[PDB]
Amino acid sequence: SGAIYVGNYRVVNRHLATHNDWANLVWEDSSRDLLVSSTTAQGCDTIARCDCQTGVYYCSSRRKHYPVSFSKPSLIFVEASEYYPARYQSHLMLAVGHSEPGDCGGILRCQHGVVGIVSTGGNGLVGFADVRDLLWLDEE
Ligand SMILES: COc1cc(Br)c(CC(=O)N2CCC[C@H](C(N)=O)C2)cc1OC
Ligand SMILES: [Zn+2]
Repeated sequence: SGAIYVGNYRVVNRHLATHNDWANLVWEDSSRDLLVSSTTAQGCDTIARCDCQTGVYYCSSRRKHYPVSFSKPSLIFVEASEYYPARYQSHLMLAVGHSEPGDCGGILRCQHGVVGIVSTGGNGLVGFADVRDLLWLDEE
């Protein structure tokens, strides 16, 4: 679990969105595994606006933040799951890293701010949903 809190927005994995998230929906995209809802209180996270390919992510199944090198946002095949069928997840970045169902939500960040959230994983893999192209998170 986990979310990004920027301005009056809450960014979560679409597959983990609550009823309150759907009832206060701003935007959602199943191909990216992202959903944004509105919040009453202002958040403290800042979004990175950069092309970093190195950063650090939080892994709840290890209670640890790990430094990682990650690929550029791309269209990557994701294995069937209890959440989406075999499909191309878009705007996804991969890294070698520990991951477990439970971990989606964790923030990946660089020196500039939040880069994205844990969305997929593998045997020694973890995938990240990029948010750096969502410029509207910084306003309104
Ligand atoms: C350790 O191997 C895995 C780690 C993880 Br985390 C996972 C879970 C995983 O990737 N997804 C499940 C939740 C929806 C997500 C999506 N964005 O489509 C895809 C599987 C794994 O293998 C089988
Ligand atoms: Zn950066």
